[PDB]
Amino acid sequence: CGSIVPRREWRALASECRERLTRPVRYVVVSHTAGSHCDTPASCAQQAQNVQSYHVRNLGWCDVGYNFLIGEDGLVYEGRGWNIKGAHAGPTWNPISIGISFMGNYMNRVPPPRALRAAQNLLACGVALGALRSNYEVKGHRDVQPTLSPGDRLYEIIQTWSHYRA
Amino acid sequence: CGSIVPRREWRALASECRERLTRPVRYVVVSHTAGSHCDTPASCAQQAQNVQSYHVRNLGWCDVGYNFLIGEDGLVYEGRGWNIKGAHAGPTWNPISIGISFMGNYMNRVPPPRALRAAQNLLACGVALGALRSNYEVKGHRDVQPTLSPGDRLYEIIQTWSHYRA
Ligand SMILES: [Cl-]
Repeated sequence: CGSIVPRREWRALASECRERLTRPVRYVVVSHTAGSHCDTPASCAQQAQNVQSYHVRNLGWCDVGYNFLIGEDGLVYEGRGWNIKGAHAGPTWNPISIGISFMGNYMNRVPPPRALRAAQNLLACGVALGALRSNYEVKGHRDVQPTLSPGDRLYEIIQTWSHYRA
Repeated sequence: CGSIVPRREWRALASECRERLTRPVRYVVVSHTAGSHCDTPASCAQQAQNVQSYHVRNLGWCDVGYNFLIGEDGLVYEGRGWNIKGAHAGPTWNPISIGISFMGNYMNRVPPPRALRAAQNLLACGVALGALRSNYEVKGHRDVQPTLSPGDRLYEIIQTWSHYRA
C-alpha cells in the first residue's frame, strides 16, 4: 500500500535526514508546492524531482520538505515518509505533524478528484500502519503559518473533510 | 480505501447487470484486454470506455466484463465492482471469482510497477472490505481457459505473487 510511488521510482536523491517523527501522529498539514502542476506520472516524477532539487541544492535541506506529494496524475509520491520529521510547516508544526503537498498552485484551480482521492486514501493507509492516530486532525498550511498555501480553492475543499480542524 | 476511479469518472454507460457474487469471494483471475495501452488518466479513462463499448455494444454484454481494470497510468478503473458477477473467465469461474484486467497486451511488454502496485493494493482493499477472503487465490486467465491472456510477461510476473496458485 497504498499505490505510493517510491523515492527511487521518481529518481529521488538520497535523503540525509536523521530526526525521527514520534508515532502515532495527531496532525496532518495540507500545503501546495505553488510550483508547476502535472497530470501524467511522467511529468509528476519530473516535478517531484524539481521540488526536491530546489529544497536540496538551493535551500541546502536534508531532503524534499514534505512527507508526501500528491500529483494531479492521481498518484502519491514518497517524500520523507511516515517516520522522518518534515520541513513544510515550520518548527512548531514540523515535529508533531505529517505534511502532504498537492503539486501546483491552487489559488485559482481545484485539484481533480483522483488527486483528492489519492490524498484521503494516503491518509487512511497511515492509520492502518499506525503512523497516524485514528482521530487525526487535518490543518491547512495557512492555519499554522502565514502563507496562502494550500491555495484558496484547495483550502475550501479541505474545510469540508470530516477530520479537518481550524 | 482503493483510490478506484469510479464509473461516472471514466464516463461508463449504466450497467444492466443483476446477478450478484457471494462474499467473501475466494478467487481472483488476472487478464489483459489484448488492446491499446494508456499511461495518462485521460487516455486510460477513454480506454476503459473503449473496452466497456466493445463488451456492451459488440458482444451485447450488460456491462464491461471485468470487475476492475488496471491502467498503466497507475489507477484502478471500476467495472462491475466487488458485488456483481462479471464476464471475463467463462461460466465455471465467472460466478466464484473477481476478474481484474490490465488494459494492454503483455506478451512482449511488462506492465510498469505502478500498474502492478495498483493491482496488489486493490486486492488488499478487497480483503479489508471482506469482498475477498483473507486466503484469496490469484489465478491466470490462461490457468482457467484456453487463452494467451494475461500475456507471458505479465503471466510470468503474477506467478511471483504470494496469493498465486497454479
Ligand atoms: Cl530540513
